[PDB]
Amino acid sequence: SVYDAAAQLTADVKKDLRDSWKVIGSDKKGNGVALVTTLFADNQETIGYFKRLGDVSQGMANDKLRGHSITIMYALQNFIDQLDNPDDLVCVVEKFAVNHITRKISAAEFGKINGPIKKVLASKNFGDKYANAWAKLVAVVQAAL
Amino acid sequence: SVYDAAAQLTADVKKDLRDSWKVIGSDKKGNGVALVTTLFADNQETIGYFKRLGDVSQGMANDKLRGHSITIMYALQNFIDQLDNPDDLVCVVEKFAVNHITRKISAAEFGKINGPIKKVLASKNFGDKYANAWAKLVAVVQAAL
Ligand code: HEM
Ligand code: HEM
Repeated sequence: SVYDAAAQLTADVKKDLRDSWKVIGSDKKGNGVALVTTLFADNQETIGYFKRLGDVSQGMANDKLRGHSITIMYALQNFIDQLDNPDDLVCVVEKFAVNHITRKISAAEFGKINGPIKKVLASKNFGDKYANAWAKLVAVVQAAL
Repeated sequence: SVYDAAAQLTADVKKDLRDSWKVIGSDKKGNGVALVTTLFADNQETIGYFKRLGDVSQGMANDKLRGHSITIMYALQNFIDQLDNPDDLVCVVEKFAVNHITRKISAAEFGKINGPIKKVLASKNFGDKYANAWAKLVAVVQAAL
């Protein structure tokens, strides 16, 4: 299932993922917070899963939110690093899904992260071509949920 | 407290962490699996916390074990990347501790990783000076548990 989704990660898709990550991943705190705060702004209902973070309206200034935002970027770093080995990509993706499954986050719910990613990419001038590539990586994770 | 523990990361300690991570972090899969397999070998009592992983003695061949091993290395990468800013290091450590606190992992239990780290460093010709530097970073996490 996850292997089949990983199959959509073609040579060109992986190339665009790596090229865009070279920029997005160069500021994990800034872009990580941008992703998270954008998710909450565009889909307020997702805040229901983050009661532990406290006052999320504080954004970057909220230590817990900042800690979470920086940390999510290392999961993405992990994924990008394993792109050339399907066997490793699949095992770290299934490992990553464990806690999200326990939190009862469905594939559909997880997919809401696509909008924020598209917006963050656009802020760095990466068009639809790149957004589509990232949607395919997100789809690999969705296959594990 | 974690804030006092973070202040123990002096200039030279941070430098030694970076110099050793440059090598250790070069092969996250290899060193990650080595680190975890060594933990189970020197402290069989910790295996109980990893029932989900299955037969841990299979090592690299165990997909779940390999997935976990690679993933733990990105947490260390996160810590090293935050050494420049104490405020960020602290919020990232507290974030990291959440799930370990839920699993009932004590500071004493977590500290068992020092042995494996010392042995992996030694395998790459990094002596006691580096093992002690890493023990200080581990102490920051211990203060949060
Ligand atoms: C590209 C997207 C995402 C990445 C890379 C990501 C990454 C992570 C990472 C690494 C953690 C810490 C480890 C863990 O507890 O599993 C985490 C925690 C969590 N994630 Fe995900 N996640 C993403 C999207 C989502 C979405 C869309 C939701 C919910 C709608 C979600 C909800 C959570 C929650 C509630 C936690 C715990 C937060 C806390 O209490 O600190 N994640 N995620
Ligand atoms: C260098 C030290 C360590 C690092 C960097 C590390 C890193 C991580 C990371 C990143 C995760 C995945 C996210 C999460 O679920 O929290 C995790 C999971 C876990 N950790 Fe830690 N950890 C370390 C040591 C330990 C130790 C010493 C124990 C137990 C004695 C422990 C027990 C666990 C368990 C049981 C899981 C879940 C495994 C699974 O079911 O996949 N960790 N750890």
